[PDB]
Amino acid sequence: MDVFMKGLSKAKEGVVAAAEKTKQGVAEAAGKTKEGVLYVGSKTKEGVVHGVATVAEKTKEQVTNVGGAVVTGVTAVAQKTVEGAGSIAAATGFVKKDQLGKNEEGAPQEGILEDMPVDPDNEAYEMPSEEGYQDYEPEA
Amino acid sequence: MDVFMKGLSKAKEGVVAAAEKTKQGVAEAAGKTKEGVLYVGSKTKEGVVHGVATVAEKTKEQVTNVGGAVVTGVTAVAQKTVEGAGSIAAATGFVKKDQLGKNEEGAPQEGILEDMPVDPDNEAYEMPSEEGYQDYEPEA
Amino acid sequence: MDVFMKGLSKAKEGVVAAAEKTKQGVAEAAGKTKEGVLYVGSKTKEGVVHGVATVAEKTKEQVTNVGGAVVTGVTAVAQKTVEGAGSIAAATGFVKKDQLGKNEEGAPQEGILEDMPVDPDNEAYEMPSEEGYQDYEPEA
Amino acid sequence: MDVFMKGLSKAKEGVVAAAEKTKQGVAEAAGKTKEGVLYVGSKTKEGVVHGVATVAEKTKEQVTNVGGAVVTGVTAVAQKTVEGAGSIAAATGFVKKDQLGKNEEGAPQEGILEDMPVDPDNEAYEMPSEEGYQDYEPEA
Amino acid sequence: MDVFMKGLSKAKEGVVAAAEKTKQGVAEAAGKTKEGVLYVGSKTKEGVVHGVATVAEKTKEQVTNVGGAVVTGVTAVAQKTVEGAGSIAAATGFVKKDQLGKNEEGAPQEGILEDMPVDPDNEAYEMPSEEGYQDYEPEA
Amino acid sequence: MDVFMKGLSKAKEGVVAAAEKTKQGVAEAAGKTKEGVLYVGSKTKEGVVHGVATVAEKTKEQVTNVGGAVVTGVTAVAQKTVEGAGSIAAATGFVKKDQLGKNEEGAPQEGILEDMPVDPDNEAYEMPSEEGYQDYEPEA
Amino acid sequence: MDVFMKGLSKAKEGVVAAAEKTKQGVAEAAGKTKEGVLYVGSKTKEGVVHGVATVAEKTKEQVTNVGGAVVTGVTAVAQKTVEGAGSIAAATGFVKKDQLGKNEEGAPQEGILEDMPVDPDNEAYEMPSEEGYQDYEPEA
Amino acid sequence: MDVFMKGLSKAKEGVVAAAEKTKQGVAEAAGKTKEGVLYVGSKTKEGVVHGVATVAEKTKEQVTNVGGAVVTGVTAVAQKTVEGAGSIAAATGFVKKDQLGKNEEGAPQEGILEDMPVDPDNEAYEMPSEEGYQDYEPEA
Amino acid sequence: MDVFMKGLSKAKEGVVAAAEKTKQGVAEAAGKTKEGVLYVGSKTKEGVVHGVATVAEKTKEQVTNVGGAVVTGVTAVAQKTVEGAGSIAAATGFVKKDQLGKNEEGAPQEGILEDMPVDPDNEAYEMPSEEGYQDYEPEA
Amino acid sequence: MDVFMKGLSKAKEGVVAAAEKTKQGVAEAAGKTKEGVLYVGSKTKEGVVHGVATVAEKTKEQVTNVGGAVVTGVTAVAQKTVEGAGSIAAATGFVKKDQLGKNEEGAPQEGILEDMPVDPDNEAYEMPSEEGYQDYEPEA
Repeated sequence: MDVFMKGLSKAKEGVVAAAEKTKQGVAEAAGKTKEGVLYVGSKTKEGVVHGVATVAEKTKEQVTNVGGAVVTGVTAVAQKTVEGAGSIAAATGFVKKDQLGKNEEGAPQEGILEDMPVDPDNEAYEMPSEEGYQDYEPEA
Repeated sequence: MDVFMKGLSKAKEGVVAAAEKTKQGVAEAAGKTKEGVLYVGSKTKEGVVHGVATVAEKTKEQVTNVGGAVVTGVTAVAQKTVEGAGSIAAATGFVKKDQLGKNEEGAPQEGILEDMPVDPDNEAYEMPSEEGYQDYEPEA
Repeated sequence: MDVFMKGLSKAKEGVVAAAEKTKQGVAEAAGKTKEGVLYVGSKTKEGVVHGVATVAEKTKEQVTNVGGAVVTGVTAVAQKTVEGAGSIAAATGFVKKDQLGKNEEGAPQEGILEDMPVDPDNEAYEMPSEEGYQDYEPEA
Repeated sequence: MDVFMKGLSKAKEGVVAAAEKTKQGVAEAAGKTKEGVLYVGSKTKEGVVHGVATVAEKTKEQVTNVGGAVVTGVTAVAQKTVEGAGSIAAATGFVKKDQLGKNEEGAPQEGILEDMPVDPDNEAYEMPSEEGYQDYEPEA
Repeated sequence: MDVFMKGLSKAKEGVVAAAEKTKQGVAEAAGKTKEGVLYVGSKTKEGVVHGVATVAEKTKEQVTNVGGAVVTGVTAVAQKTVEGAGSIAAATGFVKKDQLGKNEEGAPQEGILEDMPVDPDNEAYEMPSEEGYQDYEPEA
Repeated sequence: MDVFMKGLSKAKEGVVAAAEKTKQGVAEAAGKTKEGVLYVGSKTKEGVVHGVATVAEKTKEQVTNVGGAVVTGVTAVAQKTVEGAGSIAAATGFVKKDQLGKNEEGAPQEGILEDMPVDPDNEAYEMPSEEGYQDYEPEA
Repeated sequence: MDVFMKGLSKAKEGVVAAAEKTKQGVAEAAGKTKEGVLYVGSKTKEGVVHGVATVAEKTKEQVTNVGGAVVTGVTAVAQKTVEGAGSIAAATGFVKKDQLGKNEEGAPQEGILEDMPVDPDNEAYEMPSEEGYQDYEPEA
Repeated sequence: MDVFMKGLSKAKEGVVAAAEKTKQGVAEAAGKTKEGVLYVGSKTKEGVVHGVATVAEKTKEQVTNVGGAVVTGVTAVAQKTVEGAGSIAAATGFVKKDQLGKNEEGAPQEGILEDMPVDPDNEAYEMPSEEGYQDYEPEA
Repeated sequence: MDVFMKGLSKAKEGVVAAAEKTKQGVAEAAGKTKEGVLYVGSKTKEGVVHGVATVAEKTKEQVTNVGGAVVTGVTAVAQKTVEGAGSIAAATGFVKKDQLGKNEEGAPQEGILEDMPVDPDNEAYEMPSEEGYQDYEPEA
Repeated sequence: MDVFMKGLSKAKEGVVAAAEKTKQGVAEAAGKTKEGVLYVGSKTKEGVVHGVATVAEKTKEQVTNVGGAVVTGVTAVAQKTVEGAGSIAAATGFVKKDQLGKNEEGAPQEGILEDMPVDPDNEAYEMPSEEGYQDYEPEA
């Protein structure tokens, strides 16, 4: 009446007969309390920095002129390992300027012109004021 | 043979009641209380920074002119490992300028490259240096 | 060999035998109360920063002129690990103007004795005939 | 003839077990109260920042001119790990200006990652003929 | 002093010839009250920031001119981990000028627009393998 | 820290207390009252920020000109973890003008028929039903 | 006067119960009153912010000009975790200018058609210009 | 209706209502009064903000010009977790200029396959199943 | 003869403080409690930096002019391993300019003809026995 | 040769099996508690730097002029191994400038003045006639 018939062959279901039992493991003391690790009075530090700066009098910074970069005071960094092409780990004042362009120079093709005489003939010289037109009872 | 008198049965008498001959396993310890780990008086720190700056008088910053970048005071950073091409971990004042535009040339070909040679017979060719030493001192 | 008569002192013990009492144990015990971990007097810190700045007098910032970037005072950062191309972990004053670009140099920069040399593309040939008049201006 | 069937066992008035036979009768100290973990006097901190700034006199900010960016005062950040291409963890004053630029359609990187490089003896193929032992040598 | 030492409250305890040889009778002690975890005097903090700024005199902000961005005062942030391409965790003053308008490209030329279906080269639904014939792309 | 007045420690074996005697150790019971967890004197904080700013004199903000963005005063944020491409956790003054990326995804597919450039009136004659009858009277 | 607990037969008893009696012999505790958890002196806070700002004199805001965005005063936020592409957790002054396209998309037009009868509207209550037929249709 | 007759020994307490009973005065020695949890001296806060601002003199807001957005005073927010693409948790002054255009929310739809006809191939098998010709009797 | 010996004729050096302890004795046991590792009084540090700078009087910075870069004060960095082409681990003041080199002409600080101050000790070219070229020509 | 290789099954004397039993620990003590490693009084440091600078009087920095780079004070770095072509591990004051000849013209000596104040329209007609056809298939 079963929907599907089944048959045994190799009988692979648990030949090892594994079970929670130790052969002749019976004893007064078995499986003692394992001890992990003990740490007493130990100091561990990884990646730590501390900087202290004290200034009483004045620095006196009148006129300062620097082309590249300038760093004053105190700088501290804590690192272990670093990797990278063209990479920088610790750098005080970093400035890069480039402008090679095409590595070529050429004179200006333009800069040319031609004669353009307006040939002035008006002696009026603008002069908006004092109009030659004399109207009746001038508002001015 | 007879002198052996069997074994563990020499008495072959005594009493069976209240014999208490068997240990009955009165004392038996199994699966003791496992002990993990113990930590007493331990300090652990990872990635920590502390900076202190004190200024009494004045700095006196009249006129300051810097092209690139300038950093003053105190800077501190805590790191362990860093990776990245062109990457920067710690940099005080970072400025990169690469202006590119306006080109006089406009011909299809930027240049003809006159540097056809790939193995110059000059410069490197010049090898006036001698591998041998000026003075001779061979050991027989 | 009477030598010395008397000298009775058998009271003094010269052997351990078994004159020692044992302490009472826990007797029968199964599945003792497992002990996890114990922590007493322990300090743990990860990623912490503390900065203190005190200024009494004045800084005196009359005229300040900077092209790139400028950072003054105190800056502190706590980090452990960082990754990323072109990435920056700690940078005081970051300014980038324009950019060159990126090229994997797909074209063959170098070649080993090419039997049939060929330009990347285009490869436009030319022949002599007439030179362009656009050049010098020899009026007389 | 036993007058008393009970056997005058009035001495006993309690029964903990019947006939004794291989009866261990444990039921003693089983499943002790497991102890989790104990914490006494422990400090734990992750991702914490504290900054203090005190200014008495005046800064005196008359005229300030900066092209890129400028950050003054105190800046502090607490981080553990960071990842991202072109990403920035801590940056004081970030400014990027691009007058001329172009994107490679955001095409994927070649990532050749060659694992089979070729670099043998590379002996010079060319072999110009030279006078001496070879051919005829009447002059020498 | 009613017995001169070894008296008063001292009489006798335990020590029996044989009477009461049986201890109590039976003990259950099953399923002891399990103990979770105990916490006494412990401090835990995750993601916390505290900033204090005090200013007495005046700053004196007459004329200020900045192209990019400027941040003054105190800024503090508490973070543990961050991830994201082009993402920023902590940045004081962020300004990006991408702008628009590309005159470099100028008028179109190699547009090669998809024309109407003509002589289809995709006979098969799946696209052809890019690999065909090559072995001079690396050449170390 | 600056070391402790306690002195330099290199051993100082921990003090161990005698077990003395065990309090009974057997209550003779089943299903003892399980003990959850005990908390006495514990501080827990997650995501907290506190900022204090005090200004006496005046700032003196006459003329201020900034192209990008400017943030003055005090800013504090408490976070643990953050993720997102192009996302920003903490940024003081964020301004982005235009973007290099483009390539519009094209106009949405809805049809220009959605417009009504002719016969604005519609469904005016249509009114077979209104899915049930209901009263209405908008405020006026 | 508050009784902490009631003692049982504290005073010495003249006689003791006879163990011979079977009634009310012994009683083992079953199902003890389980103890949940105990909390005494504990502080818990999640997502809390507190900002205090005090200003005596005046700020003096005469003329202020900012292109992007500007935030002054005090800003504080409490968060734990955040996720989202292009999302922002804390940002003081956020402004993004896309300006997709440009003004007057249509190319210059000399108004090929002076008239423009589109999107009819009531001219009632409106008379920006004289509109109608030039015909006067004289009575006679 | 208006029942008043009482049943003799007929009435009986149900097990439904009897299921629920007060937990007090229970039987002693068995089923001790379980103890829930005890809380004494505990502070709990989740999502709380408090801001205080005091101004004596005047701000002096003569002429203010801002393109993007500007926020002055004090802003505080309390949050724990936030999620959403393009979402913002805390932002002071948010302005986006993009012709009120939409960025199209939601993930992209699958590519366009066929108009309607399908040609299953991954369904090929030793005994392909025929599709019912019923097709829900489509109008077609 | 003169040989001396003890009354007991003992041929062994005297010893004190047996210490004993660590006696395994005789008893059954299986799976002893394994012992991990023990750490008592140990200091471990990796990647740590500490800098302290104290200034009483003033620096006196009147006029400062630097072309490249200048760094004053104290700089300290902690690193283990670094790798990268063109990469820099620790650099105080980094500035690179690649726009247009000037005509920095300059003559060499050394350039003389090989006069050969010392020559082989040849008797033919060296005649210490005779001073000068004077020729002997005595009248007698 | 000799039919039936089998033979010499019976030993002349004694047994072939080893007297000693393999894999001991059959009982008594087996699997002793392995001991990891013990560390008492040990100091380990990797990558650590410490610099201290104290200045009483003044430095007296009147006029300072440096072409390349200058570093004053104290600089210390801790490293183990470094690799990279053209890479620098520790360098105080690094400045590199290009050195190209040319520069024949374009000197600042020449002044540039904008001509044609009226700025007349130029020839922007960059669309010359070019050969090309929609279809190409000569029938000849």
